[PDB]
Amino acid sequence: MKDLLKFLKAQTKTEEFDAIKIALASPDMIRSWSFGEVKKPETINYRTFKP
Amino acid sequence: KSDDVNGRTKMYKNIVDGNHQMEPGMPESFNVLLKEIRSLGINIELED
Amino acid sequence: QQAIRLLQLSTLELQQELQQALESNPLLEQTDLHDEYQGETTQTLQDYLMWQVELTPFTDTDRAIATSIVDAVDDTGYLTIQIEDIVDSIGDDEIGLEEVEAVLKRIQRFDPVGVAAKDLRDCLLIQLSQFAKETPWLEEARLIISDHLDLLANHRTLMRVTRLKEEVLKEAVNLIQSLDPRPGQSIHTSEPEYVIPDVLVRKVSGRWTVELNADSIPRLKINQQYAAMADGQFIRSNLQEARWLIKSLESRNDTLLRVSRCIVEQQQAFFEQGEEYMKPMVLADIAQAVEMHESTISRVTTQKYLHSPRGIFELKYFFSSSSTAIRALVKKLIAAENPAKPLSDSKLTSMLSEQGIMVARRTVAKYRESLSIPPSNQRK
Repeated sequence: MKDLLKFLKAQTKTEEFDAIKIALASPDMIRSWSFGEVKKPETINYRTFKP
Repeated sequence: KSDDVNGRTKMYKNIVDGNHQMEPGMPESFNVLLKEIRSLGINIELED
Repeated sequence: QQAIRLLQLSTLELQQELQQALESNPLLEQTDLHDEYQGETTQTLQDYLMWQVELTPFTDTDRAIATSIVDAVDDTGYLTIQIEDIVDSIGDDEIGLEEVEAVLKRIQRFDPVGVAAKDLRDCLLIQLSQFAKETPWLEEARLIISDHLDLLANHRTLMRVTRLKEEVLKEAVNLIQSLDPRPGQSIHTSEPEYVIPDVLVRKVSGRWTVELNADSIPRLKINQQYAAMADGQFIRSNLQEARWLIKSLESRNDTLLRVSRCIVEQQQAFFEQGEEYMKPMVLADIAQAVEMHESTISRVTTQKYLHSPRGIFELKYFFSSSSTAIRALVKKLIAAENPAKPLSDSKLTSMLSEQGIMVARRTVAKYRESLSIPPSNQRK
């Protein structure tokens, strides 16, 4: 379990590939890689240094 | 020697053991170039 | 009520509110736009401890147990989890609670020695195990911390309990004081957090300039390529609102500058020498000095911080809700300097009036008498 996570991340880093693809990005795809929308130009808070 | 993130450590645990070999993997800065191209309106994947 | 909310927000909070407001109406700050590479490096903290587990054989199954320990290691170097709590994390029935002690000790023994040890006596005891080196005084020493006799050193009460010989035991306790209690936490390059100054204060030669302000103050320009003058009246109504905005903003900086001048003048005695011993100025007292309403001065006093030569302060702390301190000042002053010419009583009262502390020529005398020092008898 915890060994299965700990090493699963390690041994699946051996996942391999071939044939680099290239294409154009769609709005739905570009939103696919998005984990969130960056609304605010601020960098860090400066009262606390948590971003 | 340099680029790979995991290969350097997994190699270091070898050199001291006395088994001279490598588990190369992929250079990390190529994985960076993928994201830098992916920041444009371009998509770049890894097939097969 | 737009101006009152404008003044007393944090300087960081204000500019954040205006930035939203700046998007809504066409006004523009100074953009520093003139129209015509590495900030990074690696560091190792617990990553150093992980260098251990890769090279040192735990096989596979125990290495995951050791990796589960390094996460629990605090910056101080001690485990947050209970030894049975990491047992919960692995979620295995083959740990036995004995095997976790087997690996936990082995990672303790890699430098920093003593690291990752519960209860700090482990750290001291497991410091000693490797530290033993066969010698010299540790045999008696290992007894004190291990027996629970670690009530000491709270204070010879040990002698009754320990029975070792008296003064020679200090040659153990002295050897106990040479152990690092909690390796290895070390300084990163964090500045660390620096509080951006609101206002500023310092003294140019023989004067005090409270002029302030740091670059916190936003510089807003209301002029753009939209100077053209339902549609048109909207831009006139917004331009009207934006021309009031810069005025209200400029007044905030004008008030901060003024309030700062009067709060430093009233309190200078604290400012000039040391800290505390501040004459308790009241909001009304400063409110009497200048026309500002007490509600407005309380608000501006709230979150706008102040830089001082000694420390940084909220400006709310300046407010609040005697003989001994002046005596130490007298002693410090007269004991200081006086290489040839002694400092006369008249000179002390002059010096203290100059700095803002109010003392009579006669009270300085009685303070110096209570100090037991005769005036001016001492000379070259």
